[PDB]
Amino acid sequence: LFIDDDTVHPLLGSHVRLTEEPERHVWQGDVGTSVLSWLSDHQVHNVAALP
Amino acid sequence: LFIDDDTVHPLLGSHVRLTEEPERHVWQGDVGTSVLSWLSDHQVHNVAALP
Repeated sequence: LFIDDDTVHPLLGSHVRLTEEPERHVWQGDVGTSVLSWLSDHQVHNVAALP
Repeated sequence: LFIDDDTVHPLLGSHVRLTEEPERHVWQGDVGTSVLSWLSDHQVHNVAALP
């Protein structure tokens, strides 16, 4: 019997400013039921689909 | 009298997998003395510059 653990920027991911050309912004995050377990509440045709 | 209250690689600052053609790894961060107060020691001609 023991409890173990496993900024506040959203699920977008690490925002980066791209200055190579006319500027771009990239986040490159990861989503899914692994971290966003509540997404299971939208399983389309019994398959978890992002609303 | 009270407490002041003040994982990512420090120098890199952030990572992103910009997986276009060609595949590029990109990092964006800050190394100023505001964060790296320790880094202020390395100064040439009394001007702080990282080695």
